Parts: sequence; C-alpha cells; structure tokens
Amino acid sequence: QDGEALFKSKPCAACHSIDAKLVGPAFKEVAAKYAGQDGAADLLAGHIKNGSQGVWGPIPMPPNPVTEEEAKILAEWILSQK
Ligand code: HEC
Repeated sequence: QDGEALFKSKPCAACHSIDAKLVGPAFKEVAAKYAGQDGAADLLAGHIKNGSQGVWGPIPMPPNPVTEEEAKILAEWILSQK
C-alpha cells in the first residue's frame, strides 16, 4: 500500500482515478497495461518528474511535488496495484 499513501498525499488522484479516468490513464487501466511489468514502474517514475506524454493521451503531464522515492513507490504500486 506504500503507493496508496503517496497517491493520497499526491493529487495524482485528481487526474489519475483507479476506478475511473480523468486526465491520465486510470490507475486501473495503467496497472493492467504495466501489470507485473517489472522495470516499467521505474520508467514511469521518470515520467512523473520529467512529465509523461505519448504513453496514453496526447496531452503531456507536468511534474509533481513528488520525488524519486515518492515516484518509484507510486510506480511499483501503480504497476502492482492490488
Ligand atoms: C493531471 C494534471 C495529472 C496529474 C495531477 C497527474 N498526472 Fe500522471 N499523467 C497525466 C496524464 C495526462 C498522463 C498521460 C501522459 C501520456 O501522454 O501518456 C499521465 C501519465 C502518468 C504516468 C505514466 C507515464 C508513462 O510514460 O506511461 C505516470 C507514472 C504518472 N502519470 C504518475 C503520476 C503521479 C505519481 C502523479 C501524482 C504525483 C500524477 N501522475 C499526477 C496527468 C496527470
């Protein structure tokens, strides 16, 4: 759950829904794509700070108040969302 925590303090929800979709890929659709995709959460974490674009919607995603460990955990949790 180390991901739910950060995701809770991080507005990642206002745009990333786990049961719905807003601006970014719904954590549920994101996990299904990068599910058990070890190594992917690491690449996604970079998109969190360096923003992401081209993996889902045409609109890129600005960086967030998160950090390295704050992005990785979110990456491993988003990919292993359970
Ligand atoms: C709306 C302003 C968003 C907020 C707030 C957050 N994210 Fe986001 N994210 C958003 C979009 C539109 C996209 C798709 C970008 C694309 O073109 O593919 C994303 C994507 C991600 C991804 C996936 C990156 C990839 O290359 O696949 C991750 C891992 C991600 N977002 C993480 C993330 C986190 C941790 C957030 C809270 C700090 C967060 N996003 C907020 C839009 C928005």
